Amino acid sequence: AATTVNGGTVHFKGEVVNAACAVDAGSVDQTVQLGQVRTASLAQEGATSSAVGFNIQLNDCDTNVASKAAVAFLGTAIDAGHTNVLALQSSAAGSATNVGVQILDRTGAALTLDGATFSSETTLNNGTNTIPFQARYFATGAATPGAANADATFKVQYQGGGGGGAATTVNGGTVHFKGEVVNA
Repeated sequence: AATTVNGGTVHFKGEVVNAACAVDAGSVDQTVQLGQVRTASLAQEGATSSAVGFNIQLNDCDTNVASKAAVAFLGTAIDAGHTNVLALQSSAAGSATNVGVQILDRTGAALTLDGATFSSETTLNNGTNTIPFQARYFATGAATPGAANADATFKVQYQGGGGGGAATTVNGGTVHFKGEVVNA
């Protein structure tokens, strides 16, 4: 049993209420727990954690509106030279330093934190779909232990409604990257 929706066709139309799929509660506001990471793996620019695959569960997809979906991500950039990488959160004086989060499409290519840098077009289907992603902590130098939390949002660029492109970039949900770094 679908077991979804409050009771009515979406009786709230403030904004761009066009999302082909309604995004599961278990995916809109997801806490991606990357766990503790060793500072060993975070010691030069380009060093990375073990990484983790997270996905976006899109319920009651319609293919008339959009036979496809992309996502984009947005957060505080760790630095100017790293507009691809999140700045953690909380204690900017007690979390880890020289490390941030990244988000990669399913191919493994690092997405940019502009909220409009779309990613790997998952051809959808009627019913239920999931776009997988990867995430991992990226060091920009000699990283340190402490805490490693961040909170992006993600967006959903639907597309594939006719003509040849036809795209709609709605919001998508919160991505609470949680985890920490330990001094090995």
